Amino acid sequence: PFDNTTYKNLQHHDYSTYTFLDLNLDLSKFRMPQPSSGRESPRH
Amino acid sequence: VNNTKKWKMEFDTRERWENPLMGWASTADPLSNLVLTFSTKEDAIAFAEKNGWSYDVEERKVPKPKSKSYGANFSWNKRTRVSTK
Repeated sequence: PFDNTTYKNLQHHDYSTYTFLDLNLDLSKFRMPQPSSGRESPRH
Repeated sequence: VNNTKKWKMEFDTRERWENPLMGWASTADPLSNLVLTFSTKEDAIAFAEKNGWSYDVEERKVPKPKSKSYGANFSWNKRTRVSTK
């Protein structure tokens, strides 16, 4: 049915302090391999 | 750099000693404060040779042309990145 009376974004009431970082850790398996500049750091 | 524009003729420094009364810098050198100013090197050399002063000449040292780039502070792969700004 159609509903325009309730607020469907109730998920963020249950987010903890590690929600963002656990989501990033979950996303880490999906991602493309990073490019490299050829050195370990600009001080190398 | 406005003091690096002209040529100067100075002399060798002689003895400055302590005045026994006041501790002032007593000298016996009349040419101690004599600094002459010339537009070119050759004017100074002609003036030194004209007055019989044995001279020695240092060459003008300019700063060499530098290669500057503000984007070089943020290179992808070079060591010339800045780590702070």
